[PDB]
Amino acid sequence: ESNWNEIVDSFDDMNLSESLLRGIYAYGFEKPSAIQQRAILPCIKGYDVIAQAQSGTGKTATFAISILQQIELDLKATQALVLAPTRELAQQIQKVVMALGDYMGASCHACIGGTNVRAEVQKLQMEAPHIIVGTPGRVFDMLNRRYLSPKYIKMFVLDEADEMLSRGFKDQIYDIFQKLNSNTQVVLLSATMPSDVLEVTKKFMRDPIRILVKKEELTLEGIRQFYINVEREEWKLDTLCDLYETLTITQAVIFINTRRKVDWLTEKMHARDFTVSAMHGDMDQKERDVIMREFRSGSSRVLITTDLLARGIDVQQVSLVINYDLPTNRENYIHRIGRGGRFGRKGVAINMVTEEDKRTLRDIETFYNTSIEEMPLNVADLI
Amino acid sequence: GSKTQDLFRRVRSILNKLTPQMFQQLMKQVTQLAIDTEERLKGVIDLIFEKAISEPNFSVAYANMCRCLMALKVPTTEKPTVTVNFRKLLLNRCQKEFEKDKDDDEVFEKKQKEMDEAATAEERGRLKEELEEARDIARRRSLGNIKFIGELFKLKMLTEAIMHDCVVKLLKNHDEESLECLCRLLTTIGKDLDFEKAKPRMDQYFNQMEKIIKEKKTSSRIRFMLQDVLDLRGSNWV
RNA sequence: GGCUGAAGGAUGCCCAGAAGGUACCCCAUUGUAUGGGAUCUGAUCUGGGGCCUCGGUGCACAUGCACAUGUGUAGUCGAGGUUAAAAAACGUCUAGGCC
Ligand SMILES: [Mg+2]
Ligand SMILES: [Mg+2]
Ligand SMILES: [Mg+2]
Repeated sequence: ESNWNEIVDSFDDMNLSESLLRGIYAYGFEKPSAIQQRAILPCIKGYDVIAQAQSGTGKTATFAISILQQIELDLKATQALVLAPTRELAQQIQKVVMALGDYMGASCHACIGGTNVRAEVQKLQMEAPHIIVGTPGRVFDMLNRRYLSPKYIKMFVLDEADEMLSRGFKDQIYDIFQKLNSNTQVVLLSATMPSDVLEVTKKFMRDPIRILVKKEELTLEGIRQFYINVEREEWKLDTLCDLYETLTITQAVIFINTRRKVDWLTEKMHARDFTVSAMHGDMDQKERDVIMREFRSGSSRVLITTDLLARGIDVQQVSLVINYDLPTNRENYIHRIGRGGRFGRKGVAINMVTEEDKRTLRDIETFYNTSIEEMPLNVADLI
Repeated sequence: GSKTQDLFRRVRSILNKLTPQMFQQLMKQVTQLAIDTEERLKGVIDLIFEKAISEPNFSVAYANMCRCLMALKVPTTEKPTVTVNFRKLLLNRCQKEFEKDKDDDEVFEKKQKEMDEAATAEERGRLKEELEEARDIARRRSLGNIKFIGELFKLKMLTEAIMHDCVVKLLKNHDEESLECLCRLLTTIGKDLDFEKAKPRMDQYFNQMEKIIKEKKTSSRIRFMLQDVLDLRGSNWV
């Protein structure tokens, strides 16, 4: 829930600056998430806020809006600190702030380890960015040598404190707070609500305002799931061809549990006029990101994946998921569909189920408590 | 009878497979389709138009696909001594989709009474969700139709005059949906429309919405898209 | 009862005219809206358009003797004229024509 009882409809009423609105709309934000709905106004006014929500789902975006609103544009200095559990997520959050501040004229930086110290000294001397992200240990190692200004900083921010507690830098943040001022705004957010973070609340942040965002993954009834009674493995590809011949497919996600079938079906489809992008279990993470973004853009209309890889990264702008082979991990089924974010407003699931896997269909239907209707012959109008 | 349905199946398969990169390899398949009856032609055009306005991202490819069938004559079933070119039929669908706005609010009005008739809170909320969902389905259509028309323009199946009387028609209806469509159309046709033969007329279009930009009477998001369009114009449409 | 195809229609192009549009301009009300005008158009209809004259090449013929000249022209390339218009020899239907 939220002890603060102002739940807002959209960004329009949030009384943002026009240039910040231009940045956020150029990014693409239309309707706030729960933390965006509620936890934005408290940090605009200047209150000190504790928050708990899912990471990467716009949770950082809320305080991005708030901080960039509070930042004074005229003064070229560092007015706020941000402390991330790692360095690469700090780079991502700096980039996403740039996505919401390209029209601001402000500046953000990402102080990260494994870098030349005097290079950072000169970069801070030439121009102090209005905000800085980083990790508590190297952030303190950077600040203590007076390479920044711990004076003008008026909003201290912790993100993923549970992860910082895992690193065991409680004394490190203790000293970082001891260095900064007294009456500055403080916001801390965490993935969960453990006892250590709650202890951190009463030590540094005064009069907490609590944001308790409820993570959810069950939207079973929103999305429809049909099955096709194809019994021969060789006829599975013909079944897929029929599906593409009788459906209005925008983009499709092909799930395959194993590895050999992935390349087998990839080559079979590439013989036909399809354009596909395929991911394997022996792949790296970088080229996986390349393939994921390539499919996201739309230059390819088929994404062949394996369940764990789709769990690692997902895109919900797809209107059709073919469960080509039902997963041995029954629970992973909900991950395979991906219903965790109401993605199935109009989304459909297709299970090309071999004969002996009708039993598998049965226990997923019962245990998950769903209803897998049979593929109608006249579904072209229903979808 | 089965021939028409089989042709529809193959056409929909081609449309689903159609992508900008793999374009050429499928085009042979398109030219090898036996479209020789007004019903088959009308159905194929219906499929193409529905796909192209319901999925703007790939519309480019579909637009170019239409160019491959700009000359496909067929005899009308009523009077078999007459012929209908594919272009005449595809454009009529586009124009009919373009001017539904005059009637569009009407159907919403025909449902607006139901908003009053849904007495209880549950019924009222469900009716409101359905009417806004319908409003989304329509706004998504109009935008797709506008982008498709703009894409057909770049392939010269249209001419500058139709764009110049479509932009002005969108702009005269100062409602939000029309201004969004205007932003989309100019964004997709600016480079191929910003010529010296149209320099005076164009010089008013943007100026007009500049007043809109300065009025701030509409929703912010509309102003924001109009600012994007104007800035893209300032940078020679790139 | 099956094969094929007329620049005879239809389609495309060009020209004329009409419905419709017309940001800007002008005129009226006068309210920034409607109506009219002026261009600019015309996703749509109604008509019209398959001209001449000269060369090159090729072809056939007829003469003289493989070669040359004359004649006609291949949906020929050009070069010019003429009418407001000089067209996709046409992802089409027929009248036929044949078995
Ligand atoms: Mg008129
Ligand atoms: Mg005519
Ligand atoms: Mg005639």
